[PDB]
Amino acid sequence: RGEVAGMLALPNSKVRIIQATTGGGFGGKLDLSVQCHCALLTYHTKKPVKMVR
Amino acid sequence: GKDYQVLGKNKVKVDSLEKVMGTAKFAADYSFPDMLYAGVFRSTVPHARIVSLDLSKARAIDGVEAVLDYHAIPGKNRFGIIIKDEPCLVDDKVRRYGDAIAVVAAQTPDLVQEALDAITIEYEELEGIFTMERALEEDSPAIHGDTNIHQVKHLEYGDVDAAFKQCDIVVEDTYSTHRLTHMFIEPDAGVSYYDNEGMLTVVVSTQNPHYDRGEVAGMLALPNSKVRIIQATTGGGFGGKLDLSVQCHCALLTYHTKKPVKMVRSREESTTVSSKRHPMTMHCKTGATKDGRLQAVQVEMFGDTGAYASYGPAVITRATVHCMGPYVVPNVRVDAKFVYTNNPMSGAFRGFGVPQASVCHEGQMNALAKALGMDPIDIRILNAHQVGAKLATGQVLENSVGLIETLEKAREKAVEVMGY
Amino acid sequence: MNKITINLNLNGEARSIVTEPNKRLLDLLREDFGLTSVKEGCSEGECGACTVIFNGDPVTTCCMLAGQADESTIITLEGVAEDGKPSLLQQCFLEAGAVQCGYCTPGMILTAKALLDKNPDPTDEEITVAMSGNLCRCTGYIKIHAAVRYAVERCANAAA
Amino acid sequence: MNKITINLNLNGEARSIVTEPNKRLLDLLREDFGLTSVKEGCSEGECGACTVIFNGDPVTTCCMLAGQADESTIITLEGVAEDGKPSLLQQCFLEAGAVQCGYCTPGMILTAKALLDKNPDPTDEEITVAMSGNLCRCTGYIKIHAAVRYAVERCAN
Amino acid sequence: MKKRGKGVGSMWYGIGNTGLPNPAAAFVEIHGDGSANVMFGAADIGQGSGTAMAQIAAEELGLDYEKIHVTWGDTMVTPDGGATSASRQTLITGNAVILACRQAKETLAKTAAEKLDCAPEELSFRDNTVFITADPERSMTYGELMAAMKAAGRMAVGAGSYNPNTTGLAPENMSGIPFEVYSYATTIAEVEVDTETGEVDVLKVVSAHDVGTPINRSMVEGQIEGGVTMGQGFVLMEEIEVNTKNGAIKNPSMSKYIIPSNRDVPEIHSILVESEGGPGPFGAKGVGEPALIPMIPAVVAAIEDALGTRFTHTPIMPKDIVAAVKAQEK
Amino acid sequence: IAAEELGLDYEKIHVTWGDTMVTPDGGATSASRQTLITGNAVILACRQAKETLAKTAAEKLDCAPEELSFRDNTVFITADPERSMTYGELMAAMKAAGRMAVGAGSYNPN
Amino acid sequence: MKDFEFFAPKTLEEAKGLLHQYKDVPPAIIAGGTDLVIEINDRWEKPDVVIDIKKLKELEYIRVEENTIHIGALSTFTQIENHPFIRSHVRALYKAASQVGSPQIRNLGTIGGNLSTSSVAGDGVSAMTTLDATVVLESVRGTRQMKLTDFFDGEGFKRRNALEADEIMTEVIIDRPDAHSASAFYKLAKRKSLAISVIGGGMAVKVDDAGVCTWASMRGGCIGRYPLHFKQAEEMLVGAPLTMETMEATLPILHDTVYDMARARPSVLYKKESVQGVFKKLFVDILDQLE
Ligand SMILES: Cc1cc2nc3c(=O)[nH]c(=O)nc-3n(C[C@H](O)[C@H](O)[C@H](O)COP(=O)(O)OP(=O)(O)OC[C@H]3O[C@@H](n4cnc5c(N)ncnc54)[C@H](O)[C@@H]3O)c2cc1C
Ligand SMILES: Nc1ccn([C@@H]2O[C@H](COP(=O)(O)OP(=O)(O)OC[C@H]3Oc4nc5nc(N)nc(O)c5nc4C(S)=C3S)[C@@H](O)[C@H]2O)c(=O)n1
Ligand SMILES: Nc1ccn([C@@H]2O[C@H](COP(=O)(O)OP(=O)(O)OC[C@H]3Oc4nc5nc(N)nc(O)c5nc4C(S)=C3S)[C@@H](O)[C@H]2O)c(=O)n1
Ligand SMILES: O=C(O)c1cccnc1
Ligand SMILES: O=C(O)c1cccnc1
Ligand code: FES
Ligand code: FES
Ligand code: FES
Ligand code: FES
Ligand SMILES: [Ca+2]
Ligand SMILES: [Mg+2]
Ligand SMILES: [Mg+2]
Ligand SMILES: [Se]
Repeated sequence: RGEVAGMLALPNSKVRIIQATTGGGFGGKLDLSVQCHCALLTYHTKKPVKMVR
Repeated sequence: GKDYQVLGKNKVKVDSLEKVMGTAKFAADYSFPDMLYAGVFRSTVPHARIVSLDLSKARAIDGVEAVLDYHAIPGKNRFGIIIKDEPCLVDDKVRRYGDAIAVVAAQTPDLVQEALDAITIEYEELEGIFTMERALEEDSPAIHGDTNIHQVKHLEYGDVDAAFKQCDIVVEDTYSTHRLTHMFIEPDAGVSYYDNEGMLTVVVSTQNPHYDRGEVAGMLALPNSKVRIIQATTGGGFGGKLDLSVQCHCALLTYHTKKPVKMVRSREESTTVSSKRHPMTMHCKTGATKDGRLQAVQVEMFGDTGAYASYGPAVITRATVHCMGPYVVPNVRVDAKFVYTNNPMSGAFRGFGVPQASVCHEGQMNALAKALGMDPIDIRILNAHQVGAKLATGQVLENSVGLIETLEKAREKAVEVMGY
Repeated sequence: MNKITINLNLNGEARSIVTEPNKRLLDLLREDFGLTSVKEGCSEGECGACTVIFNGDPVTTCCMLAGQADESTIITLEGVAEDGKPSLLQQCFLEAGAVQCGYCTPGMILTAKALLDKNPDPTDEEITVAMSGNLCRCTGYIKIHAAVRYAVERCANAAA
Repeated sequence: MNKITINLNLNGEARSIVTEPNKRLLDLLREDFGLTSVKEGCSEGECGACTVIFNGDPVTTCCMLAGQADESTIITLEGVAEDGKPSLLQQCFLEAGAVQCGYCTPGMILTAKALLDKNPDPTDEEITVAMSGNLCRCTGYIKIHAAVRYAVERCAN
Repeated sequence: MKKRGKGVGSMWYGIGNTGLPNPAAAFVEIHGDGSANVMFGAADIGQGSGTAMAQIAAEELGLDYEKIHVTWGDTMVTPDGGATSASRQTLITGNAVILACRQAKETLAKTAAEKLDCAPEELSFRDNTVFITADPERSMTYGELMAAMKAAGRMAVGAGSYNPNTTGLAPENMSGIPFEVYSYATTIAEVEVDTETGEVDVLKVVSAHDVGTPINRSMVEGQIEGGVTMGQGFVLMEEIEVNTKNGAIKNPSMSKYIIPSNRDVPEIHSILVESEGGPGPFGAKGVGEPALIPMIPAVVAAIEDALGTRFTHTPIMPKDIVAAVKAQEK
Repeated sequence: IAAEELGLDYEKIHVTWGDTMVTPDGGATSASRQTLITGNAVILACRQAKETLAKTAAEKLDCAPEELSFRDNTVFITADPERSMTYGELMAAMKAAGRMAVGAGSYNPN
Repeated sequence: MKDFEFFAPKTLEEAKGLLHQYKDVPPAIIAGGTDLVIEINDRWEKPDVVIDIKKLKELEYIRVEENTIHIGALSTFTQIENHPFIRSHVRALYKAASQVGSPQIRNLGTIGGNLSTSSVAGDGVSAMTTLDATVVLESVRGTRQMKLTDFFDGEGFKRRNALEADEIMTEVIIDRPDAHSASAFYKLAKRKSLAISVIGGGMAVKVDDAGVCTWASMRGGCIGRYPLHFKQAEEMLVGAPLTMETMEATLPILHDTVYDMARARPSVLYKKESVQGVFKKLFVDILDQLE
């Protein structure tokens, strides 16, 4: 949340992160992955942006 | 007056953006995959037992998933905001026109209506009670229990019998108010479903989601933590959306079909089935001395609570506690009797009985002012409540009392804008 | 019953749909086009909550059959926003306190806009009559009317 | 490229759809039929997460072209539930602790079901090899196997 | 002919459920960047409770209104807020939010304290914990305070609940303490009655309401304007009719149950009156229902004044006006 | 943990997590910390909630010593030198007293 | 809603052809839909064939001639109230049109629809009756004209009026107000917008130089199945000058005929009184116009 809000210059309370059911992480999902890239695009297109690696 | 950082400021509402942009979703604006539509088969008679009910032909229509009566409820079948006298689906007997008897879930609104049209029923009609006079006659059938008397209150303060004898003026009149409907612009609507994680849920137009939850959980025999109620952006209530509307019928149809069930009421059904303001008749005798000071108030009132209690309890007591008006009256007596009738259900409507009470206490104050040739505002400032005044329930006002300021400011403004 | 083809300009774009004729325009907009901003408060033309701008005029979509939108230009609340942002009129409803429950709002905004697109500087009396087809149970109309008046003044204000 | 007509029996019902053939069976199920229980963990047939019962046999749907599902009988995890309730197998997976992150679970259950539908009383070894096509990074496979063994035993009665 | 008259109506209204427990709860969390979340069950049905709680939390926490996010009416993640009725939410849920914010402020105050001082310190106000208590100097920004909060492994979270202090009422005489606070109002209305057609036009209304202190002036005014209009309809237009044969309501539709249109509403001059000592948030009390009540008796009185007769029954329809007028003649 | 601390059935407990809008920050799920750190946060949140349950229950002769645990019922420090009380009777007394059981809690390794 | 075939002819000829083809169904014409769509939605009407005529822009017109005014059936009330001549010289129609429903209803609703519905409380109905309008009905069989009064009295495929199943009203005609003639309309109703008339009062007159009343029309919209014809009252005016006292002299007459002819109406006791307050206002209106 902090990172995304930072990227978009929005107060934390205005950015919602929902941790969906997660299929394992083991530490590999602590760093940012698609959060900022998706948000950045939704910010500019104002539409939902799905990113599946 | 206290330099607040943000308090008092005309800040744009946290929910106005969605409303002006058209993205805000009211219950009827929700749609889900595989969602079914629902309707209710309601009574067309006011008071009667059901001799027979045929749901077979409705069930046979291709496209109709379920047609249920009270037998489909796994938990309890008695609900109510205050008194549990309302069924989800009628079991023992119909008590009003529009009583919910059976529900239907189908693939389209047209199929639902088709299902309702195919249901047939036979009633054994009892006497429909529509007057409080007949309701009070003990030989009249009891809509609930053994009497049609729903609530009774008595407020006794000081001594009005002695007081009236010391008065220079006494005005006595019978007042009465009518039956009204909330008429919020958004008709009742809701949708229930099990979410991705199996959570039973109900998105609904309501004023009290937590209450709604307890009822649904009680119907489905589930713990409160396992029933989710989400209050959707609500298009007004004014008290008419406190009682259960579609929550249970939807949840029940979802419990059985396991699919999402959407129920949007036509304006007509919404009005026909939702609560109404209690019509009341108040007999009042108000006494005072020549200087216009109030000495005693005596009220004997009656209220028609309709087929079910709803806020009947809340209305009779609130009206009883305020019927002398916002004035210091050293002697007050109040008798109030609310009765059950087969008239539409009376419940909560902005004011909880005080609008009806004010018609009475203000009518009295104005007749006093006119007869004593006083200015209506002055006779009120004279008897107005102030910090320290003793209330008819024994309570003494300790703070936050600005009745005299409303009186003065109001008159000052009216002199200026309307020529008072 | 044979289906029909309805050609119209919806919220700025040319749309085309082949559908059953036995439905109201309200149903077409809400169900087939997903514009839930168009509300159904009464089903009989009284509340005005289902109002849309139709060929420049505010009309109650619950009183119309879907096929009647053929060859028409329609604007629903969704089509008022400017690049995902509140138009001036919309910003004014936000600030004037014209919004309580918000159910009559889509209709109020559309009716106001329909007027301003024809007459940029209406008299207060003209604003009232223009919006007399929209019922509100929360505001008492006072601030809704203020919002429109404020929009008219700020619009003129933009004389830079 | 012309759209093709596909007829199949999906989760107990006869379905039929006309669509472009340039896609995998996995895509068809996830996108066209909304069956998102069928996961895509590698895209190369290794993890098994995209396993579905294809004609009594489990298969990797990420290795099949949509058109190949024509005239077939397919069962995905959604088709296992009995009138909305967890089957015996599903119940065993629940109580055995065979579920951690749950991403591999759909495939596991489908492989175990395909097996049990042919061999009600399998050997622990037959169970192992039977599910060797599904990879899990959470459980170590221990408790998943236990759930299958668990189901078989309760199957006796 | 046309006759005008003016009438006054004053009212009293206890806030919260009558001599019964009826609490509400709330949750609060202040984020590391000086913004925050608030969770409360209280349903916002258009009156503005969600916005009120935000402004209250802002004032109490000393953060910007725009920095507060609010979630309500979801039984899965918001604590019971009781019913949104009895014009009780601003008072009960409002206080519940304040209490929630106070607990959360405990750590904030302790960390802020850690800079010479302790409790006595007016924390909160324009995004900064001011040492103020005798010296507004030695300030500290919320940005700086959260930095310290983090370095200390402290989080600003809180939970609160409130119940009005009341007593049950004795059944014999109804004695006791039903409400911990009451709202007051006085409305004066001017009308014009047509003696021959019975038409009643409401020209002007002045409505003054004692609200303790307003959380949002514009929202309070809307309540009043909506209430006055609902009152006008109560007396002159709205009336449900019942078929005593089958018990059905005869006029359930919008075309047959008449409520005021925008061309019916009169000139409305609202007056917000403040009173001190109130037990509510910053001394605020309810106005939701109070906004409607006084209008009703005022309109009635105004018609009596215009015609010179009494009307003790509502609604007062054209036929009732003509009957009264004809009854004054021969 | 919540069930043990509160003395309620695990099956009656519902939880929501990892949703920034309505769940408080629980730190990152790493360093095998969650059971420890969020586990204590929960207990502390439960205890605050128990403050009104205990106060309400205690209003039946006693105070701090009570033990709000085991099979849905608030017993007594010792056992029954003064009978126990069921959660059902407790919640009815909580309601009658106008009290709610809500709590917030946070923890940080020392 | 109920299934049905939907046609939208592009010319009057095609519409007539359709009406004729499906005349035995019978067909259900739809213009603005402000009456029909609701009748269908509430299931009061169950058509099998709907003929939308909104594309017939040719039926939307207001032609002011030397002695008559011809209004196309598809003319909306909005187009009617906005017409400068109507608004200036035919006050009865102006007031009625401007007070039908709301702007949304006025933007959709047509005079042909109003007259074809022939509602007891129809405001277009009341005004056009007061102005003694004539309607033109056409079909593949030709065309005919009839006084609105006879159109209402007659019974075609429906009892409400003389329309036949294959007919379409194409135009309404009223006499153009001469130098000294006047008309007035007053809508007695519960609210100032979206109100159903309780009494739709209409009055129109003609005078001859000397100021003598030559023609009189006084109608009580909503006080009868069709606007109540105050014949006796009109005859009292014809033959003498128009003054408040001469017009008020008819008041007891309006009272008596409302109570006689509206004998079975539910609110007769109130309307026999209020109809007097209504017409007094009409008297004022008429008089100020002539002066
Ligand atoms: C909210 C609301 C408020 C209303 N307020 C008023 C009011 O205040 N005063 C009042 O007078 N009415 C009122 N109406 C009724 C309606 O607006 C009028 O009757 C209107 O003029 C009807 O025109 P329309 O084109 O909509 O007709 P439609 O509904 O299309 O049809 C009217 C009927 O006549 C037939 N018809 C239509 N056009 C023709 C034609 N040219 N030839 C032959 N037959 C035809 C149709 O088949 C149908 O049976 C109200 C309606 C609504 C929904
Ligand atoms: N000191 C105060 C008091 C009130 N307010 C404003 O007025 C509202 C009403 O507050 P309050 O009197 O505390 O009442 P509630 O929040 O409990 O609201 C319920 C109340 O609200 C009323 N007004 C309504 N307004 C709308 N738009 N919709 C309803 O359904 C309404 N229903 C009615 C009825 S009935 C009731 S019981 C607050 O949200 C606030 O925006 C304020 O700013 N400052
Ligand atoms: N006294 C204890 C300790 C642990 N547990 C169980 O074991 C789990 C681990 O708890 P804990 O050690 O507190 O660790 P976290 O909950 O903080 O989990 C994170 C940790 O979890 C690990 N195991 C994983 N397991 C799964 N399924 N998926 C990952 O991504 C995993 N990633 C790793 C890595 S790396 C880390 S840092 C708990 O949820 C619990 O079910 C328990 O019952 N009692
Ligand atoms: O809900 C109640 O019981 C209630 C609400 C308001 C006033 N008195 C009682
Ligand atoms: O199943 C649950 O209890 C659950 C699932 C997702 C997020 N929170 C809770
Ligand atoms: S739903 Fe169309 S006007 Fe009310
Ligand atoms: S703001 Fe609620 S109906 Fe208008
Ligand atoms: S995605 Fe098919 S096996 Fe991995
Ligand atoms: S449980 Fe996580 S991969 Fe199998
Ligand atoms: Ca991450
Ligand atoms: Mg409710
Ligand atoms: Mg009742
Ligand atoms: Se209410």
